Amino acid sequence: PTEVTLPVEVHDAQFVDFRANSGTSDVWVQHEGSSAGFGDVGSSGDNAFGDGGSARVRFKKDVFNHDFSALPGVSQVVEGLPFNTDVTYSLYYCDNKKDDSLSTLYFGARDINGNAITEEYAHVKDLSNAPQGTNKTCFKKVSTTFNTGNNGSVELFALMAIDVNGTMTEEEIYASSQFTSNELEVRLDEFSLTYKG
Repeated sequence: PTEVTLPVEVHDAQFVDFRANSGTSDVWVQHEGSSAGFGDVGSSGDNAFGDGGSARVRFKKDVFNHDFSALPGVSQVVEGLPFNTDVTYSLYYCDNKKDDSLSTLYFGARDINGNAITEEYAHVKDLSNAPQGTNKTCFKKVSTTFNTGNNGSVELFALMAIDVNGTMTEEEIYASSQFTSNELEVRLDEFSLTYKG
């Protein structure tokens, strides 16, 4: 035999339609509630490899009822994964807020009952040498590998956690340039699922 790398299709994986439709999507589920304080999800023209846009996740700098423990971002129920297979879930993650970034990417897969199959965290401080986009090089590849077991269909998520390992206060976050200037934002593009066959 010879090993090959095979895809499982993620729909609108480059946010082409998401961008064209200004955040509206029947495949991407936004985790958001901007004016209620649970973060904002929308499209950005920035992208990793020149296609579509990206999902921009932020807490708006002109909104002052944020719950910075909220986990805004996107999810998608993806079908057609092979059973009993180590699948690599990747996306490209653009955080421009440097090693001090208050954002951590929280990404993974859940099963049909909402149970975590895999959970992974990624912070830009650890991504300086990761594979990158050819267009916006801030997009860095992040990956998590998990066995599908009996889960041919999974919910992929990619959410943003603020100050996930610290105890900054709400006031300290509001006073930070990462909020007042950058809206604590990150951008997501270029989702993939691969496995070896």
